Amino acid sequence: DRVLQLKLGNSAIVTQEAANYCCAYGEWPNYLPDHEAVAIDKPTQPETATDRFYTLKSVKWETGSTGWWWKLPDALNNIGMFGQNVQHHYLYRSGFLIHVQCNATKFHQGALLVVAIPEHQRGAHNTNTSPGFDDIMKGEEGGTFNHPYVLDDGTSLACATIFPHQWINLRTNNSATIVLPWMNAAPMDFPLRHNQWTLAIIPVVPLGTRTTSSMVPITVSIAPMCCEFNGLRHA
Amino acid sequence: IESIIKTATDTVKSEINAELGVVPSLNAVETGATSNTEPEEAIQTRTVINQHGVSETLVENFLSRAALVSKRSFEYKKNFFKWTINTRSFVQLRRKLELFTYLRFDAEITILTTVAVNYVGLPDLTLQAMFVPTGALTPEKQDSFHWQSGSNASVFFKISDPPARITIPFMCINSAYSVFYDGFAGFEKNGLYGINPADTIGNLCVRIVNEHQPVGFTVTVRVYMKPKHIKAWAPRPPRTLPYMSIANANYKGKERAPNALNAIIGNRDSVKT
Amino acid sequence: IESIIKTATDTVKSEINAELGVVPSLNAVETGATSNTEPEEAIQTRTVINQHGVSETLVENFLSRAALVSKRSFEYKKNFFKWTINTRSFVQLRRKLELFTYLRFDAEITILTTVAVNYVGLPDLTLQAMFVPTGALTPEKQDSFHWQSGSNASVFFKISDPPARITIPFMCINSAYSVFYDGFAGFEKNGLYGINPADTIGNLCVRIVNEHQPVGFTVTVRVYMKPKHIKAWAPRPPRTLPYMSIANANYKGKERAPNALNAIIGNRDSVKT
Amino acid sequence: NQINFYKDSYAASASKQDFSQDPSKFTEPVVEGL
Amino acid sequence: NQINFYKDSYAASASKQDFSQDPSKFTEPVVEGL
Amino acid sequence: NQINFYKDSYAASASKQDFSQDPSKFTEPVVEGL
Amino acid sequence: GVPTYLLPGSGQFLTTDDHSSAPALPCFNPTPEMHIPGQVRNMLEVVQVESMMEINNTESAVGMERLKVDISALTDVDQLLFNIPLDIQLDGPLRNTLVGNISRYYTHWSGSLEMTFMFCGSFMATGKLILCYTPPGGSCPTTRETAMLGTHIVWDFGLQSSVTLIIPWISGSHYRMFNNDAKSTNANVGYVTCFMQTNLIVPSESSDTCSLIGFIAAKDDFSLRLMRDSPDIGQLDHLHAAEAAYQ
Amino acid sequence: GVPTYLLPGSGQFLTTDDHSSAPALPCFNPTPEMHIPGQVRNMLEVVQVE
Amino acid sequence: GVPTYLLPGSGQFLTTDDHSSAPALPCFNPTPEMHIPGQVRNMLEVVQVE
Repeated sequence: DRVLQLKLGNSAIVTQEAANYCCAYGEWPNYLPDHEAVAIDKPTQPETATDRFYTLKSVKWETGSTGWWWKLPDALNNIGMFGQNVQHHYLYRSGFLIHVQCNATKFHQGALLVVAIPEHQRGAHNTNTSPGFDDIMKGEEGGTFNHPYVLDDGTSLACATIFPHQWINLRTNNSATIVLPWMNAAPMDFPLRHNQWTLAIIPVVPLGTRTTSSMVPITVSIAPMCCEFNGLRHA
Repeated sequence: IESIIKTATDTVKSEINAELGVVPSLNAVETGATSNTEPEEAIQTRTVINQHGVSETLVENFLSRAALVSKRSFEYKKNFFKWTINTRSFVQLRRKLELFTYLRFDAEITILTTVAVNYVGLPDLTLQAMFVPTGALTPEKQDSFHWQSGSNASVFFKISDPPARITIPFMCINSAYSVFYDGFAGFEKNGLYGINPADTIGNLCVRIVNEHQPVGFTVTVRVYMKPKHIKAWAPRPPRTLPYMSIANANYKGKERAPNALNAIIGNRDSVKT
Repeated sequence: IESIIKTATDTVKSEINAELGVVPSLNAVETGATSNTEPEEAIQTRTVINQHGVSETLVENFLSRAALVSKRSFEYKKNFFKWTINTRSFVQLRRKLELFTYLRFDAEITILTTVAVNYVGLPDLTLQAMFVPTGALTPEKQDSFHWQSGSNASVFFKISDPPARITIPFMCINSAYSVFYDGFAGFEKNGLYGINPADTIGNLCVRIVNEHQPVGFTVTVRVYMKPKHIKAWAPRPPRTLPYMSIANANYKGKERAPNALNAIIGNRDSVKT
Repeated sequence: NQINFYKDSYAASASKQDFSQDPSKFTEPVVEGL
Repeated sequence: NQINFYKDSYAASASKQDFSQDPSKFTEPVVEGL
Repeated sequence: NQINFYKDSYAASASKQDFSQDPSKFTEPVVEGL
Repeated sequence: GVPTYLLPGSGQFLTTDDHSSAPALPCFNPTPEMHIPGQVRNMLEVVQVESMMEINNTESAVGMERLKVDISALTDVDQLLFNIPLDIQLDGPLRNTLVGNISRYYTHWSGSLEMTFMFCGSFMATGKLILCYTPPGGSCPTTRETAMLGTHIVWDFGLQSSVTLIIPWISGSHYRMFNNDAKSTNANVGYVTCFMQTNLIVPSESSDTCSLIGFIAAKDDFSLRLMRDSPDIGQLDHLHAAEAAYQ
Repeated sequence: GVPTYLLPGSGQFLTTDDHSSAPALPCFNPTPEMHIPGQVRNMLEVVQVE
Repeated sequence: GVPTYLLPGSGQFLTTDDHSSAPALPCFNPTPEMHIPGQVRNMLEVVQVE
């Protein structure tokens, strides 16, 4: 039950110690049915070179660290053949797969809450001005939580288990794997302005040891599955 | 799986257990799952038939109440009332809608009005509420020509009568209302964060029909809304810190321990109190 | 045993009796029982068919009337009305509930209001009654933010209209209301005698919506209650001495022979009068 | 002819059709019959 | 006994007859059963 | 459920049940088919 | 002519009414429904999900360090670690959970609860605990000699790192109230408290201070009644851009 | 439109009325009934006791 | 006597109402219909013309 192997396209990920992978709200990603389609062009379904694991840049976890986040349609807009279909087409529809990797020795401790939030409308602290195109829309790198205790929008962290999530407890496992379906009010969506999901990992129990002082990075892989595009343009 | 639940569940009699290899009370919350320890397997129980109904905690019972959405008083001696429609104006209706992400309902709007002439009594008056959609031209004067429109939906009512009630269907162009929106509104590089153009309804203009007489007035208008036929998706955690504005979700926090920024729950003396 | 009685019983013809060994008229009340001497066995009777119906002395006919529970007048120039709910305020409804120990009914509440401006006439006014349960926050001002609540049950009515009527179900956490309670309320050593926390309903707050104008008012509110669907257990003797307070059952007694402490029935000259 | 269009059952009228009666619990409470 | 004489279907009353329920999407979201 | 107790037939409500449609009198008015 | 007299209670605006209303937009056609994942039809599907709680709500604990409790090695035989006041209505650790925020809109509650503890120490660390619950008759227990007599569980730190303590529904009545008095007979629930069974033992290389995270949810017989207004939101502060809709 | 004229005696509050009333608490569920001993259903069971 | 309470929203003049109305001219007989060419029954027959 601990050992697991995923394969999508020409990619594969192998792990030995990992708790089960969860499906968000009991669902599995699929294509668009005929009785729900709206646009009348034939969609472009490439089915390879857009269904792979794309790894992001690793971040270093320290004692004073306080959390990280990402925006899932936006983090992949300049990576590979996913980032080229997005710029030429006008609509898309897809579902993702997240895989978070962080390991240590037998003598370390710590815990991470790996949660996935739909429509995470952020908020700025102690002002009236809304945030702009800056401080959101950071491609392939993620902002750091200023006040992670209230998820930087006022809602409490203590009820953030209502979203699909797993835990990375360094005593037990070193991996977390979440499958996300298409979730939006509309059947397709413009990818350069709206972001559906928001991956966010938050260190609840900070790490600590008395062996040595060594780097411990955290790595995130994302795999868009069952993606399809429509409405061809120039750039 | 899916099943019809009318009342709460019941408990069956328990015996003593000394089984090896089986542990009900241990689990692992690192999987993201929730515990499934029945009380039959933790203590010794009796058999209890349970008649407690669960029909009051439904979503259509939790939401469908008449809540205030607008209140504004205008003097009659800009001579009328105009309100771009939002549900973020009053903080007690708002926090109950912030629990969900998507919603699909049919409202039911009641306009309640009272007057206070500033002979302290009053004769009969007549009102007019007109629902201007987006795009259409809104009036800017009491006797503008935009009030003669036969196409906009209007309603006339009096002060002496019971208040006006209509109903309004599901108006969005998508299949649900987006309470939250993590995107922009325009195709340009600099737009407005947090709003979608798929949820903009329009204006609601209210005037008083009678010509100004010898005496000035003071008219106070209240608008209530009750949802109907509610479907709801994706529950969310509730808002804890107080609100700060309407166009966004900023947060400030109170100064002292209840609902402060570094403390939601007020302090205690020690952990072993 | 159990039987359905629609009308009163009848009498059958009696003959002369000189039977030995049989005595109908003797009994023993030391057993705690009641006499069972039929009139057929004490005198000589005829046969009488009886049509007298007994349908008016039912418990649901004896109780279900509209009785006053509250009356309080507030001036408008603490600007509103607040009443922690009890049924011990007026002594004529109270004494009819003191006959039983347990009760289970559904009330039906009518709020009747009248006003007297202190131009002696008056324009139209609008009221608001809100039912605050226990635990919830009660307002302390006419225009407090606790009146915008969509969750508390409210009702708006006018002076010119027929009065407001609602109905309220059986609200207790037990299976009956305890009219009497021979216990305390808290787990501490010193609590309050004679009250249970299983019977506390909450507040009922009434304000007037219109803004204060040139002229002051005087509003008088009456609240009636009619029980419905009554079940009653354990009859008790009626109260004889007058009441003294609400939180308990003290007694003082009048000074002179009717309903005095040492005499309930007024005096007579001699026993052989 | 009673009438209600409300969805709740406690909103109805009263009823006066309950003529069952057991008087021999207050008058004859003893065990051994006389 | 519901009642409406309006031609539109969204003008009706509410309904409280929807007792279907699937709680094991929030509490047991995993794939491999325990 | 429509309702009228008036003796005249023009006193009734409107009706929205007329979905018949012949669009090819304005768009294809010609004689010889293409 | 149908003779109709009008009974009292006519023309009133009851906010919980249920009647048909006149359509403002005739012959409107709504957009067709689409399968959006994750539909909730009953608010008891949300209170069965676990959610953490602020055991360490003492002062000079800034931020998200209020969610965990620190345990360490010690020199005496038996020692207390913490205790939780089971008061949803008052300002306690349970106010900010999912079973806390949802059930303050209602005023009667009836069911069972469960508490789930996750140990976040290192792999080389061992130890045992005891987690007991006492019914509300007396005061809080001080030592382990008067606290073993309640409903307890004894937990060993093993491969899998969670335990579950069921708080059973012991009550005379059918429901309980969210009363403002803590020591009322229909509102006082009990006391949950934790002691050390054996010691917390670590090697020289692991960190001495380990942590615990406390979860809470409801079971499948939980029930709620008589909806009211929430005591949480109580400020009356006027907010920016309110008059912008009112030109 | 149903033609209804209203007869005298309308809008009066007779204290012995018997009509249905609007519910203030929708979808409420009362506590179930329990057998409490000694139920009286008629006030002629009390006047037959010495 | 039929007991009728009147609910809110009574006596209002909604411009999009649909109810029967009282005839002003009783026993009137309209002129019979004649086939006039070019009848439109739906406003989507007009927006399909170039």
